[PDB]
Amino acid sequence: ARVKRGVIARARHKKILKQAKGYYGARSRVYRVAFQAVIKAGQYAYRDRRQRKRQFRQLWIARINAAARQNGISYSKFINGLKKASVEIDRKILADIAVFDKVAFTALVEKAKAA
Amino acid sequence: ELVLKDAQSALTVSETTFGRDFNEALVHQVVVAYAAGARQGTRAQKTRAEVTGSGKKPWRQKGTGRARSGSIKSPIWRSGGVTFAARPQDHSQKVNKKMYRGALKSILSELVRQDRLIVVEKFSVEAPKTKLLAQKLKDMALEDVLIITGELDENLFLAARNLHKVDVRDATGIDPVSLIAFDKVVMTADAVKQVEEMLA
Amino acid sequence: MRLNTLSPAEGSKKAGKRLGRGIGSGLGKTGGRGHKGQKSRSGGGVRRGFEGGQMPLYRRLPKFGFTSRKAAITAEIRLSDLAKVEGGVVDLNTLKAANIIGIQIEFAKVILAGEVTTPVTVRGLRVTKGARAAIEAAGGKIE
Amino acid sequence: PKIKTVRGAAKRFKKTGKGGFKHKHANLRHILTKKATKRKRHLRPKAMVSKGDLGLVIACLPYA
RNA sequence: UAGCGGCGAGCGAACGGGGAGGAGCCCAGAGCCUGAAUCAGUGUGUGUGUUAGUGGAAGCGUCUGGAAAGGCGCGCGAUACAGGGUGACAGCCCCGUACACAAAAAUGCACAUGCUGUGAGCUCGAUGAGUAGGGCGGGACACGUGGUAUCCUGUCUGAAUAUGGGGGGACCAUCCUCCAAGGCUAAAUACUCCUGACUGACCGAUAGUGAACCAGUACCGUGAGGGAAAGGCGAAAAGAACCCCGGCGAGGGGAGUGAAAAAGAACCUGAAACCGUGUACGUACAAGCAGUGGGAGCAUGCUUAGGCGUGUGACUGCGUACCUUUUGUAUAAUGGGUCAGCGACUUAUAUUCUGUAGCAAGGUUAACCGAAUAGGGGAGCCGAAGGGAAACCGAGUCUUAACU
Ligand SMILES: [Mg+2]
Ligand SMILES: [Mg+2]
Ligand SMILES: [Mg+2]
Ligand SMILES: [Mg+2]
Ligand SMILES: [Mg+2]
Ligand SMILES: [Mg+2]
Ligand SMILES: [Mg+2]
Ligand SMILES: [Mg+2]
Ligand SMILES: [Mg+2]
Ligand SMILES: [Mg+2]
Ligand SMILES: [Mg+2]
Ligand SMILES: [Mg+2]
Ligand SMILES: [Mg+2]
Ligand SMILES: [Mg+2]
Ligand SMILES: [Mg+2]
Ligand SMILES: [Mg+2]
Ligand SMILES: [Mg+2]
Ligand SMILES: [Mg+2]
Ligand SMILES: [Mg+2]
Ligand SMILES: [Mg+2]
Ligand SMILES: [Mg+2]
Ligand SMILES: [Mg+2]
Ligand SMILES: [Mg+2]
Ligand SMILES: [Mg+2]
Ligand SMILES: [Mg+2]
Ligand SMILES: [Mg+2]
Ligand SMILES: [Mg+2]
Ligand SMILES: [Mg+2]
Ligand SMILES: [Mg+2]
Ligand SMILES: [Mg+2]
Ligand SMILES: [Mg+2]
Ligand SMILES: [Mg+2]
Ligand SMILES: [Mg+2]
Ligand SMILES: [Mg+2]
Ligand SMILES: [Mg+2]
Ligand SMILES: [Mg+2]
Ligand SMILES: [Mg+2]
Ligand SMILES: [Mg+2]
Ligand SMILES: [Mg+2]
Ligand SMILES: [Mg+2]
Ligand SMILES: [Mg+2]
Ligand SMILES: [Mg+2]
Ligand SMILES: [Mg+2]
Ligand SMILES: [Mg+2]
Ligand SMILES: [Mg+2]
Ligand SMILES: [Mg+2]
Ligand SMILES: [Mg+2]
Ligand SMILES: [Mg+2]
Ligand SMILES: [Mg+2]
Ligand SMILES: [Mg+2]
Ligand SMILES: [Mg+2]
Ligand SMILES: [Mg+2]
Ligand SMILES: [Mg+2]
Ligand SMILES: [Mg+2]
Ligand SMILES: [Mg+2]
Ligand SMILES: [Mg+2]
Ligand SMILES: [Mg+2]
Ligand SMILES: [Mg+2]
Ligand SMILES: [Mg+2]
Ligand SMILES: [Mg+2]
Ligand SMILES: [Mg+2]
Ligand SMILES: [Mg+2]
Ligand SMILES: [Mg+2]
Ligand SMILES: [Mg+2]
Ligand SMILES: [Mg+2]
Ligand SMILES: [Mg+2]
Ligand SMILES: [Mg+2]
Ligand SMILES: [Mg+2]
Ligand SMILES: [Mg+2]
Ligand SMILES: [Mg+2]
Ligand SMILES: [Mg+2]
Ligand SMILES: [Mg+2]
Ligand SMILES: [Mg+2]
Ligand SMILES: [Mg+2]
Ligand SMILES: [Mg+2]
Ligand SMILES: [Mg+2]
Ligand SMILES: [Mg+2]
Ligand SMILES: [Mg+2]
Ligand SMILES: [Mg+2]
Ligand SMILES: [Mg+2]
Ligand SMILES: [Mg+2]
Ligand SMILES: [Mg+2]
Ligand SMILES: [Mg+2]
Ligand SMILES: [Mg+2]
Ligand SMILES: [Mg+2]
Ligand SMILES: [Mg+2]
Ligand SMILES: [Mg+2]
Ligand SMILES: [Mg+2]
Ligand SMILES: [Mg+2]
Ligand SMILES: [Mg+2]
Ligand SMILES: [Mg+2]
Ligand SMILES: [Mg+2]
Ligand SMILES: [Mg+2]
Ligand SMILES: [Mg+2]
Ligand SMILES: [Mg+2]
Ligand SMILES: [Mg+2]
Ligand SMILES: [Mg+2]
Ligand SMILES: [Mg+2]
Ligand SMILES: [Mg+2]
Ligand SMILES: [Mg+2]
Ligand SMILES: [Mg+2]
Ligand SMILES: [Mg+2]
Ligand SMILES: [Mg+2]
Ligand SMILES: [Mg+2]
Ligand SMILES: [Mg+2]
Ligand SMILES: [Mg+2]
Ligand SMILES: [Mg+2]
Ligand SMILES: [Mg+2]
Ligand SMILES: [Mg+2]
Ligand SMILES: [Mg+2]
Ligand SMILES: [Mg+2]
Ligand SMILES: [Mg+2]
Ligand SMILES: [Mg+2]
Ligand SMILES: [Mg+2]
Ligand SMILES: [Mg+2]
Ligand SMILES: [Mg+2]
Ligand SMILES: [Mg+2]
Ligand SMILES: [Mg+2]
Ligand SMILES: [Mg+2]
Ligand SMILES: [Mg+2]
Ligand SMILES: [Mg+2]
Ligand SMILES: [Mg+2]
Ligand SMILES: [Mg+2]
Ligand SMILES: [Mg+2]
Ligand SMILES: [Mg+2]
Ligand SMILES: [Mg+2]
Ligand SMILES: [Mg+2]
Ligand SMILES: [Mg+2]
Ligand SMILES: [Mg+2]
Ligand SMILES: [Mg+2]
Ligand SMILES: [Mg+2]
Ligand SMILES: [Mg+2]
Ligand SMILES: [Mg+2]
Ligand SMILES: [Mg+2]
Ligand SMILES: [Mg+2]
Ligand SMILES: [Mg+2]
Ligand SMILES: [Mg+2]
Ligand SMILES: [Mg+2]
Ligand SMILES: [Mg+2]
Ligand SMILES: [Mg+2]
Ligand SMILES: [Mg+2]
Ligand SMILES: [Mg+2]
Ligand SMILES: [Mg+2]
Ligand SMILES: [Mg+2]
Ligand SMILES: [Mg+2]
Ligand SMILES: [Mg+2]
Ligand SMILES: [Mg+2]
Ligand SMILES: [Mg+2]
Ligand SMILES: [Mg+2]
Ligand SMILES: [Mg+2]
Ligand SMILES: [Mg+2]
Ligand SMILES: [Mg+2]
Ligand SMILES: [Mg+2]
Ligand SMILES: [Mg+2]
Ligand SMILES: [Mg+2]
Ligand SMILES: [Mg+2]
Ligand SMILES: [Mg+2]
Ligand SMILES: [Mg+2]
Ligand SMILES: [Mg+2]
Ligand SMILES: [Mg+2]
Ligand SMILES: [Mg+2]
Ligand SMILES: [Mg+2]
Ligand SMILES: [Mg+2]
Ligand SMILES: [Mg+2]
Ligand SMILES: [Mg+2]
Ligand SMILES: [Mg+2]
Repeated sequence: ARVKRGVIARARHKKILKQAKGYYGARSRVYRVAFQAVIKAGQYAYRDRRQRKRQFRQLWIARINAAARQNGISYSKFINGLKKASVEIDRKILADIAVFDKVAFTALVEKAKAA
Repeated sequence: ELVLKDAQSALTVSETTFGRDFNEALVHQVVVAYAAGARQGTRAQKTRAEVTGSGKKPWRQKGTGRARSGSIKSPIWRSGGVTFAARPQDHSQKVNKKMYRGALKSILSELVRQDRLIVVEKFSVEAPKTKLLAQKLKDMALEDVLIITGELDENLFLAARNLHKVDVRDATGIDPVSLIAFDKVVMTADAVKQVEEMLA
Repeated sequence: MRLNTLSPAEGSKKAGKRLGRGIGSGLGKTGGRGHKGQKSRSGGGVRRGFEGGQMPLYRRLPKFGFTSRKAAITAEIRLSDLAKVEGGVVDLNTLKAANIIGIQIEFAKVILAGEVTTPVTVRGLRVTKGARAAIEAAGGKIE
Repeated sequence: PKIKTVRGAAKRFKKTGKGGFKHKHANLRHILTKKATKRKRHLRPKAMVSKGDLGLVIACLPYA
C-alpha cells in the first residue's frame, strides 16, 4: 500500500510556520529557516524562565537598596536588620511597599534600625 | 445438552467441544491467519534493474558542478527506481491442526453462551426459491445468519445466493471467521453430529 | 466475540525496529550502527570466522577423526519405546513399521532409558547389560 | 536458501552434550623431539573450546 | 549430510523413501498361412465447442434540491442484490446479471465405420569392431588426478564376440546383477508476443509501462542508440446573441445561459514559495544569528459603569544559525537560493535467541489426493542419551596395562 504524504507534511510545516508568525524575513515565511528560529525561540524561552527569576530579584533589590538609602540605611544592613528582627517578608513585597507605601516602608527601616 | 425451538429434545453433545473456556489469543491468531490466507498478494513495482532505460552515466563523474549520478534509473531520481520493489508474495501462514480445531472448539463453544447458536431439527425450503426462505426466517426471527447443514440441499443453496445476510455452508466446510462474523448460526441436528465428530 | 472485539495476548506482538525516523525514535540517523567503518556500510561486516586477518580458530586448530559409515546405519532404541510394535516381538522389520527407527538401519541397540511393563521377546537385535536386566525382569526372554 | 556450514570448522570441532565443543590441541604434528614429554602428554587429549571464541564456532557451524 | 576444496573462499551428491504421471516397442530374417489386432488417410456419426445471437422478472407517493437513485412511508421480483450507467448513494429507469434457448457457413474434438493403402499374431535365425578396453592430452560426473571407479572424447592403439562381455567407486578373487557398440515413443514438466473471461489489504498522472494525451512521437545523435513533457469546464455546450471601450484588434465591462462563470475554455479543488493593493502600529543619533524574559505608549474588540484579549513593540537584561565531521566548529571546515512533490534498514528462504498461543515425552507434517484456508497423507524432521577418531560399549563410557 503506497502512502502519499502531501497532506501530513504540509500540516507539520504549517504548524511550525504558525509558531514563527511575527519574525523578520524568511524566518516567518520559509519552513526550512523558520524551524531553526522556532527551536531557538524554545531554547531561549527555556533559558529565560530561569533568568526572569534572577532579573526580577536584582530589580527588587535595586528598589529596596534605593528606598533604604533614602532613609539612611544600606541594603546590606537593612536585610541583616530584618533577619535579626526575624522578619520573613521577601524582596518582591519590600520593593512593592518601597514604591507604593513609603510611610509604611519607613517603619520597616525603623524596625531594622533597632536590631 | 442443547434444547431446540420446535421439539425441546435433549441433544447430548460433548462437553469439551461445546463447553470450554474461550481462549481469545488462539481465536485471534486463527482468524488473523484465515484472513492472511485470503490474500492473493499480486503486486509488483520495478527495481532500478527492471526500469526501462540505459545504464549510461547522464554526465561524467567530475568537472560538472552537479551531484554525481550513475544512472537515470536510481531511486533518488524521478521516473524510475522504487528502492525496495515488492514482488508477488504468498502471505498465507501455517496454523497447527490442534490450534485450528482448538479455535473452532473455542468459538463454537462461546456461541452456546451468547445464544447465537440456534440448533434445529430438519431445516429445508420447499422449492428452490428465495421468497420462501426470506418469509420463513421472519417466523424464526432471524436476519444475518450462517445456515450450517449436513445434507446440503441444492433447493436451500440456490435459495440463499441472492440473500446477502444469509449464508448456506456445509457442516464439513465451516470456517473460523464465518462463525464469528454472522449474528446467528443455524445448525442442523445432523450438522451438529458431523461437526462434533470432525472437531472431536 | 465479534470480529472487531478480538485482540491478541499482551506480549504477542512487538512492533519492530524502524530505522532512520528522526531523533525521537532513538535509533534514527545511523540506525543503531554507529559512525563509519566497514560494519556501518551497506553490505557491511565481515564473513563468518574472520578475526581481522589473524589465523582463525577453525584453521589454527588441527582437524581430526573420520566420519564412520557404520555409525550412520545404526540406531539407539529407548527402553521406553519398546512395547509399541506387535505384542512382544521386536526384531527389525517389525520395529521399522512402528516408526521408531529409520528405514536404512540394519544394526540397532536397546539401552536403559527406563520403564518396561509387558513381556517383550527381543530377537535378532543387540541389547545392553542394564536393558537385559530390565527386559527379563518385566518377563520377556531375549534372543 | 539454507545456511552453508563452514566445512573446515565441521572437521575440527565436535559438539558435546551440554552445548560446548571439543577440539584437538595444536603443537602436536611435527617438531616433537625438542618438546618435552609432559607437554606432548598434556596436548594429546581432546579439550573444550573457551568462552571467548565459542560464538565464532557457533556461527561457523549452525547445524552442530 | 557423505564427499570435493590454496581441505581457504566456496561447491555439494547418490542409495533409500513419499508423490505427480504412467507404456511401450521396432529393426541387423527364414515356415505354414495371408487383411483379422494395428494405425495413416479419404472419411463417414452424433455429442459438440467456437466464431453472430434471442428472451430475460418486479415502484410508487411525499420532503430537500439545479437535479433524487437521497431522507421519510408503504409495496413487490429474486435459480437475477455480479457490475457498469443514469443531473447526489437505484433489486424494481436503462444496459446487464442468473436461467432457458439458439448457426445458413467455416472450423478445432470424441466414437461408428466404406477404405488407394499396412501385416496377423506364430517356430526359428539374429543379436550392432576400428567397437569395448589401453597409452598420451583435455573435458563431464558434487568429486580441482587425488588411492579415483563412471561416462565424452583430440591423438596413437586394440579384444572377446554370450563356456562373452559390462558393472557392483584403486585393485584382485568369489557371488549378484545387467547385456554396450542401432532406432522410435504419449503423459506428468517449462514458457506467454498473443485471444478471452475474472480477481486484487496493486498504482491513481513526479505514481502506474518510457508512453492514461496521435509516444517509441517531439527533440538529441553521422550511427548504433538515447528519449521527453503534456489528464479532468459542465448534468447538458445551454461554449456567452446583443451593446460599451479598443486598432472592422488583444483584452475587458455590462446583458444573457446555468445551481454556480473568482465553472468562461490559460476552464473541478487551487496549498506553498514568489509578487502586489488597502487598513492598524512601529520605523531617518542608531551597531551584530534579528530572537527571547521584562515593558511604556498607541490602535482595535468584548461586557461593564471595572477589567481583559488581539495587533503593534519605544526602551532594556541575556543571546555567535542548522546539518555534517570531529579531541574540538559562530567558525573564515562541509552541505543547502526558496517552496511543493518524490527520495534510504526491505523482500524470500534457512538458522539461533526473546515473547506469546497450542499440545506435551512427545511435538509436528512436506509434496501431494483434495472442490479445496476442511479432512486425508507422518515420507520425514526434532526431541526424549551420551562417550569415543572408530569398531564398540552405554547411565555410563573414554583414557590406560589399570585406574583410590
Ligand atoms: Mg487525510
Ligand atoms: Mg505549506
Ligand atoms: Mg498537527
Ligand atoms: Mg505569517
Ligand atoms: Mg511581535
Ligand atoms: Mg501569511
Ligand atoms: Mg536570583
Ligand atoms: Mg535562583
Ligand atoms: Mg491462555
Ligand atoms: Mg553498463
Ligand atoms: Mg558502458
Ligand atoms: Mg554551485
Ligand atoms: Mg516508475
Ligand atoms: Mg508477515
Ligand atoms: Mg508469513
Ligand atoms: Mg452483517
Ligand atoms: Mg451472488
Ligand atoms: Mg458480514
Ligand atoms: Mg476427522
Ligand atoms: Mg484425526
Ligand atoms: Mg497471557
Ligand atoms: Mg510494544
Ligand atoms: Mg518489518
Ligand atoms: Mg530491522
Ligand atoms: Mg526499540
Ligand atoms: Mg541514542
Ligand atoms: Mg548496534
Ligand atoms: Mg560523530
Ligand atoms: Mg555520516
Ligand atoms: Mg572513526
Ligand atoms: Mg563501527
Ligand atoms: Mg548486515
Ligand atoms: Mg558480529
Ligand atoms: Mg520415518
Ligand atoms: Mg601426527
Ligand atoms: Mg627434554
Ligand atoms: Mg566473555
Ligand atoms: Mg539436521
Ligand atoms: Mg559450480
Ligand atoms: Mg544446488
Ligand atoms: Mg538433490
Ligand atoms: Mg511413489
Ligand atoms: Mg503414487
Ligand atoms: Mg520415486
Ligand atoms: Mg489411472
Ligand atoms: Mg498398465
Ligand atoms: Mg459435426
Ligand atoms: Mg447439431
Ligand atoms: Mg431486464
Ligand atoms: Mg416519484
Ligand atoms: Mg423543490
Ligand atoms: Mg430553490
Ligand atoms: Mg424549485
Ligand atoms: Mg432553479
Ligand atoms: Mg422518489
Ligand atoms: Mg429507499
Ligand atoms: Mg440510513
Ligand atoms: Mg453499480
Ligand atoms: Mg464509476
Ligand atoms: Mg454534485
Ligand atoms: Mg456518479
Ligand atoms: Mg446507500
Ligand atoms: Mg444511506
Ligand atoms: Mg431502493
Ligand atoms: Mg449502483
Ligand atoms: Mg433496499
Ligand atoms: Mg448471461
Ligand atoms: Mg442444434
Ligand atoms: Mg450449431
Ligand atoms: Mg446445425
Ligand atoms: Mg450446417
Ligand atoms: Mg439446418
Ligand atoms: Mg451451402
Ligand atoms: Mg455442410
Ligand atoms: Mg473459424
Ligand atoms: Mg485424438
Ligand atoms: Mg565402459
Ligand atoms: Mg575408449
Ligand atoms: Mg582407465
Ligand atoms: Mg607411460
Ligand atoms: Mg584419459
Ligand atoms: Mg573436469
Ligand atoms: Mg567439473
Ligand atoms: Mg557442475
Ligand atoms: Mg582426495
Ligand atoms: Mg596419497
Ligand atoms: Mg570397477
Ligand atoms: Mg578413467
Ligand atoms: Mg557417477
Ligand atoms: Mg571415440
Ligand atoms: Mg601401426
Ligand atoms: Mg583387428
Ligand atoms: Mg591383441
Ligand atoms: Mg546363449
Ligand atoms: Mg538371452
Ligand atoms: Mg561365463
Ligand atoms: Mg565380472
Ligand atoms: Mg568394490
Ligand atoms: Mg556407488
Ligand atoms: Mg555411482
Ligand atoms: Mg581364479
Ligand atoms: Mg573372473
Ligand atoms: Mg537385448
Ligand atoms: Mg548387444
Ligand atoms: Mg548414428
Ligand atoms: Mg538401446
Ligand atoms: Mg496427466
Ligand atoms: Mg490510492
Ligand atoms: Mg508518468
Ligand atoms: Mg503535472
Ligand atoms: Mg493532481
Ligand atoms: Mg525511460
Ligand atoms: Mg517518463
Ligand atoms: Mg537525425
Ligand atoms: Mg470531465
Ligand atoms: Mg485543470
Ligand atoms: Mg461577451
Ligand atoms: Mg465599439
Ligand atoms: Mg471603437
Ligand atoms: Mg489596423
Ligand atoms: Mg467601432
Ligand atoms: Mg463595434
Ligand atoms: Mg472581433
Ligand atoms: Mg470580445
Ligand atoms: Mg472575456
Ligand atoms: Mg452577469
Ligand atoms: Mg438566472
Ligand atoms: Mg438556486
Ligand atoms: Mg464565489
Ligand atoms: Mg462573478
Ligand atoms: Mg474576471
Ligand atoms: Mg476570453
Ligand atoms: Mg493556471
Ligand atoms: Mg464535480
Ligand atoms: Mg480553477
Ligand atoms: Mg496565496
Ligand atoms: Mg519618530
Ligand atoms: Mg529616533
Ligand atoms: Mg546595522
Ligand atoms: Mg533589540
Ligand atoms: Mg513577554
Ligand atoms: Mg505588562
Ligand atoms: Mg490606547
Ligand atoms: Mg488567551
Ligand atoms: Mg515617538
Ligand atoms: Mg552580551
Ligand atoms: Mg569531510
Ligand atoms: Mg581535524
Ligand atoms: Mg563555541
Ligand atoms: Mg558561520
Ligand atoms: Mg560555514
Ligand atoms: Mg575536518
Ligand atoms: Mg573536509
Ligand atoms: Mg552536510
Ligand atoms: Mg553552498
Ligand atoms: Mg534487516
Ligand atoms: Mg524458550
Ligand atoms: Mg491432544
Ligand atoms: Mg499446558
Ligand atoms: Mg482433479
Ligand atoms: Mg502415522
Ligand atoms: Mg529445531
Ligand atoms: Mg532423532
Ligand atoms: Mg525426560
Ligand atoms: Mg551417540
Ligand atoms: Mg587402549
